[PDB]
Amino acid sequence: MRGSAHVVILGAGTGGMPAAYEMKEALGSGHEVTLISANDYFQFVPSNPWVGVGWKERDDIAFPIRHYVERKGIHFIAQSAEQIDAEAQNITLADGNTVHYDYLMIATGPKLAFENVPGSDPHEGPVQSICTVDHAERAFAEYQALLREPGPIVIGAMAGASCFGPAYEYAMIVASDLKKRGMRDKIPSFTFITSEPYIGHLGIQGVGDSKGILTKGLKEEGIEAYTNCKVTKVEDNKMYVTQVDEKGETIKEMVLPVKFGMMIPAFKGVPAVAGVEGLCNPGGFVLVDEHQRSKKYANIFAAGIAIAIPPVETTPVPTGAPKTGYMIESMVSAAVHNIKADLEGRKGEQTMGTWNAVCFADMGDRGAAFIALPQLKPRKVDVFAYGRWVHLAKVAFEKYFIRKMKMGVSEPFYEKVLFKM
Amino acid sequence: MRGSAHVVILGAGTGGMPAAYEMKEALGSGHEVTLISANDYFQFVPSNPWVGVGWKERDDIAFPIRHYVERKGIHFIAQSAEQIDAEAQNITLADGNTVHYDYLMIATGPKLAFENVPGSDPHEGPVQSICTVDHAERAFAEYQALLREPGPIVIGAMAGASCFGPAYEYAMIVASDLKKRGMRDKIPSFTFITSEPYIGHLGIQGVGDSKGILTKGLKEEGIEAYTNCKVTKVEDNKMYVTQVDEKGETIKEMVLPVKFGMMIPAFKGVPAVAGVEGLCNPGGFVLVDEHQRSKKYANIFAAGIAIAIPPVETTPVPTGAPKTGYMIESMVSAAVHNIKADLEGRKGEQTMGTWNAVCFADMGDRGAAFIALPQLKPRKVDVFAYGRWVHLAKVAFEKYFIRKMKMGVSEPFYEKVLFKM
Ligand SMILES: Cc1cc2nc3c(=O)[nH]c(=O)nc-3n(C[C@H](O)[C@H](O)[C@H](O)COP(=O)(O)OP(=O)(O)OC[C@H]3O[C@@H](n4cnc5c(N)ncnc54)[C@H](O)[C@@H]3O)c2cc1C
Ligand SMILES: Cc1cc2nc3c(=O)[nH]c(=O)nc-3n(C[C@H](O)[C@H](O)[C@H](O)COP(=O)(O)OP(=O)(O)OC[C@H]3O[C@@H](n4cnc5c(N)ncnc54)[C@H](O)[C@@H]3O)c2cc1C
Ligand SMILES: CCCCCCCCCCC1=C(C)C(=O)C(OC)=C(OC)C1=O
Ligand SMILES: CCCCCCCCCCC1=C(C)C(=O)C(OC)=C(OC)C1=O
Ligand SMILES: [Au+]
Ligand SMILES: [Au+]
Ligand SMILES: [Au+]
Ligand SMILES: [Au+]
Ligand SMILES: [Au+]
Ligand SMILES: [Au+]
Ligand SMILES: [S]
Ligand SMILES: [S]
Ligand SMILES: [S]
Ligand SMILES: [S]
Ligand SMILES: [S]
Ligand SMILES: [S]
Repeated sequence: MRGSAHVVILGAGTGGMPAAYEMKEALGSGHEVTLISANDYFQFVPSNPWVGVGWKERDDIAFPIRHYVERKGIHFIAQSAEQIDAEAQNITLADGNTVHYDYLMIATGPKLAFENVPGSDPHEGPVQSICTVDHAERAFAEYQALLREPGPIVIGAMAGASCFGPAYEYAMIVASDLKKRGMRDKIPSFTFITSEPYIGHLGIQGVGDSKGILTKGLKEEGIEAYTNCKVTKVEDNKMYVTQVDEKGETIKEMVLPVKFGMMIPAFKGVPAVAGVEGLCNPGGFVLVDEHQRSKKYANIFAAGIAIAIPPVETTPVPTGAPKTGYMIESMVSAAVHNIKADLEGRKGEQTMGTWNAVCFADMGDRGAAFIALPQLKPRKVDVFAYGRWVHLAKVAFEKYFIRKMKMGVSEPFYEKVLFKM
Repeated sequence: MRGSAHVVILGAGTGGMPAAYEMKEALGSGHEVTLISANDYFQFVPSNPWVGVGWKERDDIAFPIRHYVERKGIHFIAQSAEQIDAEAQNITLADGNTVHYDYLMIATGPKLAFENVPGSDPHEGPVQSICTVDHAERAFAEYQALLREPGPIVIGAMAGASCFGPAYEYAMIVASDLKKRGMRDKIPSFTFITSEPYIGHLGIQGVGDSKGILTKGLKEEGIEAYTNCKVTKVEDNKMYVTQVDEKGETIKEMVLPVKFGMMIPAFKGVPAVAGVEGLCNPGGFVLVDEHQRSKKYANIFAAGIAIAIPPVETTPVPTGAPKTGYMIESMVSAAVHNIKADLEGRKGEQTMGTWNAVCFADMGDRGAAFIALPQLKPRKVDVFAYGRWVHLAKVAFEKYFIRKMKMGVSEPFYEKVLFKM
């Protein structure tokens, strides 16, 4: 509505939740802010690997959204968008209802593209996922089934994956949990399959000594590792893998039996968003400018995994660079600021800032973390760290993030990085 | 003078120079700001090791102070304080002149305590220093003399030292320069002597994997390393060393011939400051509070190496924790803010912030850096990094810092750490 613009935020995840609060905080009581998401609960996704091995419960890492955002004056609709007509600016929900918007802020994260690898969907074979708590709970249940009936383990990342950290994390804690159950010696073979050109490439051409450290780690745990691999199909509990060389030629094909498995899938854009004509690249990722504004529709903004970021390298086997938390927050802040500026007749000039990747993996008593920026080398910061303190930090950050998602944020997010003052 | 208070800044070094500008910027044209220092030039001290091996010239890393601060309205006096009467608030200069102050900001850095080890003064034996460009130039001249007449090399850090980084740096680049001259094989023995309880303790109980990395480094270069060592005397070109165990007992004594040497000395407070009654601890370091204000004299503030920081551990052989650049700047900012507040009838509440150490060592094509905070473990940040990018950063930072010392700072120093926005 004119003068009382209605802003809709699609997706209540790492970018979406904060976007809701920030938007409402910025616009005030004169504008309608509606948050629409497929689930009625928020989940802290960096914790999913731990759920997948049973180190955490769903209840530890998730909570119902409604109360917390409604107490802030945000309208919550727990329904997935099935369709977005950008011309009429209407969104059709799963239940057939439709919602109009004056501005749209898309934060739908990834579609897990299991279909790239026939048989790889967690519901159709032994290869599970820890990308969502629903999947991680299923991974754990299968993990227990491996405990009762031991057989070969296969963990890694598919062709086109962009989130490698968690595969390493999951492989280490599995190994770790297998020992603490005195069950490790009952595993016939524990294999790490990755699409990375080398161990610890991480989709970012490596950070610090991640190659050396992740390699050593997989050896400590007795995990055999293969790089430059694409899984072509999962079938009869066997993983068909092709391994290439620097020039894409095939150097071998393997068939790996799998009693228990977990492969990071490739990410695509969700269907409702990918389905909007001229909105997205062929991956279904929203093409936006420096200001987070759709290049096709001026009243559509995007943040998080949903946006497209051009590649800067090409690997023998296709891989993506990850989109991580601090950068997503920069995107969210910028989108909110610029939408606000639009509502006030200005060109918002705020941008995402410098590309960066930050990731924290907890392996139990200690953890690994990295910070890399910008995307291309030589970087301004290229750090890989390991220690008990990385563990303590992950723990503290999750405690913090979840609290903030309940109390609300205003909130130039990341006064966390102010533990100096 | 009443209403036109006169602020004097003693020492034009890493804290002192910025303090001068910041002070003047903060107080404005209504107050006299005078900067007093022993040298008429500013020097970027982190570059001294490179001068010491001849990779840099004095002219690359130093410049005359007067013009640059006078163009800002700051009075410059190139004379050392010989005496400070805190009662009368007068400072006596080397030439016998005296200067009155309403507020005193002490930034005199360290007295290099060669006297702790008889014979160790660079003017009385083969053991040189790279702490100042004057000394580093002398180190280099002796280095050349070693080239013409090869013999044993000894590099390290004395008992009571608090700046270890640069010893490692200097040892590596010496080794490095020896190879590039095809002269390394002409060295009979290259020994690293340190007061640290172990390699890469760095006076901070280690950071990340500094133990493993510095150890490996000294092996690559063929340098034999001894920890828990105190030098007792230098005499007849021989270094008399005592090595202790965890419990301070002696486990051996060595006599090492030295053709070329460089040991980081212990730091004490300069005489003029240490000489002020009740001002300092027995080391001659100014006892200040959280706000950088002397605990004895309310109109005396201090920043930089000049202040006392209580130890948090005790090593078999006495060692200190380093006081590094970013923390010194926090000290300076706080002192300036709180002096300003005093001039305006408020209690300044600003503090140094969290204790931290940050250090960058360039070894030529690549460098090592670390960040640790706070002082005690487990830390919130405990990182040790190595790579070409650390080199690129040191280079960029020096270029930047020196520029800022000429243009002036206002200047909530460290918008450098804003290469995100
Ligand atoms: C296992 C795991 C570990 C990770 N570890 C880290 C880490 O250590 N540090 C880091 O910085 N990053 C981490 N990431 C990367 C990144 O931070 C997360 O993936 C993050 O959650 C992405 O946030 P988002 O807002 O883009 O997407 P999401 O958090 O996935 O949120 C998208 C939301 O949109 C909803 N949605 C989707 N489709 C629709 C639809 N059609 N209609 C309505 N709602 C819809 C979903 O339900 C979801 O709530 C991790 C990623 C994963 C998977
Ligand atoms: C070789 C070397 C490498 C270092 N590397 C790093 C690094 O990588 N990163 C980092 O953060 N820190 C580094 N440091 C540590 C620290 O940052 C420096 O020592 C820094 O210069 C200390 O600043 P300051 O202001 O306390 O003392 P200084 O820079 O030493 O300045 C003190 C000033 O006071 C003057 N003065 C002394 N006595 C008198 C007197 N009686 N009257 C008048 N003037 C006087 C001196 O001439 C000098 O100008 C390094 C230290 C050294 C020695
Ligand atoms: C140079 C930039 C440093 C910023 C990061 C330091 C502290 C926060 C860690 C990053 C992080 C963010 C932002 C984050 O949003 C997130 O949740 C999705 C994490 O998972 C635990 C993160 O690790
Ligand atoms: C967590 C805090 C990080 C701050 C440091 C990042 C960039 C600057 C490096 C620190 C530094 C400072 C402050 C500094 O003042 C200085 O000169 C004495 C250095 O020597 C090169 C430094 O390396
Ligand atoms: Au995933
Ligand atoms: Au990721
Ligand atoms: Au990702
Ligand atoms: Au020194
Ligand atoms: Au130092
Ligand atoms: Au120091
Ligand atoms: S990652
Ligand atoms: S991603
Ligand atoms: S990640
Ligand atoms: S240091
Ligand atoms: S120091
Ligand atoms: S240092």
